[PDB]
Amino acid sequence: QYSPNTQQGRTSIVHLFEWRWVDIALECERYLAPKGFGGVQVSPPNENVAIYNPFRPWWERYQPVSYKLCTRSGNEDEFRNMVTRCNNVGVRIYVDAVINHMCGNAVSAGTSSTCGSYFNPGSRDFPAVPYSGWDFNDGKCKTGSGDIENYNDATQVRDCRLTGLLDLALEKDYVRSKIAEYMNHLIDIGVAGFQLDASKHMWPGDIKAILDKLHNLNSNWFPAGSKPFIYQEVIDLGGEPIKSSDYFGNGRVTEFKYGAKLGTVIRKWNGEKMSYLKNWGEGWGFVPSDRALVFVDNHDNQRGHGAGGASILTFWDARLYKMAVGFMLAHPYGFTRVMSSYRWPRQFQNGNDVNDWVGPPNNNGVIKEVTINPDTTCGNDWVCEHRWRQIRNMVIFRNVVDGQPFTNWYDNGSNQVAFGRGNRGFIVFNNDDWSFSLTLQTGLPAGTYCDVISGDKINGNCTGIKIYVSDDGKAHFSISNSAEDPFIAIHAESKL
Ligand SMILES: *[C@@H]1O[C@H](CO)[C@@H](O)[C@H](O)[C@H]1NC(C)=O
Ligand SMILES: [Ca+2]
Repeated sequence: QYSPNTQQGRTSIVHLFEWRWVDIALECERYLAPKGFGGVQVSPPNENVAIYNPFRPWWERYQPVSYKLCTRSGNEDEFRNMVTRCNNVGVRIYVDAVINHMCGNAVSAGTSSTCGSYFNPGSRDFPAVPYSGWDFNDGKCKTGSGDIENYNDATQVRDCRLTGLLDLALEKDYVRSKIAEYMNHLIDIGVAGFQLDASKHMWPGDIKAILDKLHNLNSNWFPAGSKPFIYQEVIDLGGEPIKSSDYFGNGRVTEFKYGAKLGTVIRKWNGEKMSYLKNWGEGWGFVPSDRALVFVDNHDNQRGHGAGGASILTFWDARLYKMAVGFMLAHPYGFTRVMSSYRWPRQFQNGNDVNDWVGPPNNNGVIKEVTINPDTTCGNDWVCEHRWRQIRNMVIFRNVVDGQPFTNWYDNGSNQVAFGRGNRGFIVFNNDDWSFSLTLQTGLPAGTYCDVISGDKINGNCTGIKIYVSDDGKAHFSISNSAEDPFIAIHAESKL
């Protein structure tokens, strides 16, 4: 459960938030594979509730109605097609598994679902699964409202409804089998792993029982005995009775402290500085690197919908975001997940965005296709951060330095730091309000290297900044606090 099952050489996965299966299949062949991406995290592929008030919000996909591969992203055929095409090109697929609950208890009964399946939240009836009142822990929850009221009580956090969402009785073998049946269907189709959504709201023991019912990966693409990659979405910022270490026996865990702290440091909040990132990782109280799934932002907290708060950096903070993602991709800690979003009409009223529910670009509810512009960027409101030169090139940077140790650290006691990865890579950052100009030891072989942030290595030449490393590995770096991108990165594969 701890290995991503990515092809040797690929070290990152990208979350193609709300993308259609057909668009992802194309992206796998035309960009992800050639650019060295390891895999893709997809939005929940199972039938969810269709909400028209607000109009088709992004969170409607977190309210399951059944386990039918029928959503706004596509049907089972298109989904199968996407997994096959991506797998055939070396790009894995990871599914966001929503197994802690079903839809809201206050949702209207009827056929307002993405595939027409009938459901009755009030009577706890989900015939398409099927599930009934006996499969929920309404009689197990001990709070007066039936919802989670206090997170200081690990019990109610697991047996009660998360903001009204009907809570599945995961201790029952029947429920465990129905969920495994859904996950095994996906595994036999070709998916390499899963993201267990709302894992904090499930008992580590119940998760284990389910995982024990899962098949090995499809022997047509993976070696015999391959187990699905598992990363549990646990929001643990400390101070709670529930700890993400309690889930180590099931697989990896999402480290939400990673993005939150990285945001405050890059933003220079609370007097924090980049020079403090010297012992970044476990030294900061994070989970062990071999159990961590890291990211700068996620679909939740990028819209103030998740842990991290106002410190979280997103595509809206383009300049600082690129630097944050760059540091993450260059640093050896954990397995990295890159975010890919869409734009929405942010509208802050009282310091709050009242349009944080807006779903993906669409035409009367039908998700718009991902169009590629002549400059490789995207249109139709898709941000496509994974296509940004600075991010795409750093994804490759991580692949090239995979396995290399962290060394040659340098910092000016403020916000000007630099470090390398063995003898395969070097990166420099300038987040101070003044220019940076100094000769640093890169530990790199002599030669001329192309800066992969400002440019590219094309046809035995660089389109951006060029760095000259001497015989003793020293090189001069010059970064003005006015540069579009305040950081420079070079590696073995960007050498001329
Ligand atoms: C690099 O570009 C210049 C023209 O700008 C040209 O003289 C040179 O041959 C190019 N080098 C290679 C290896 O193509
Ligand atoms: Ca629960």
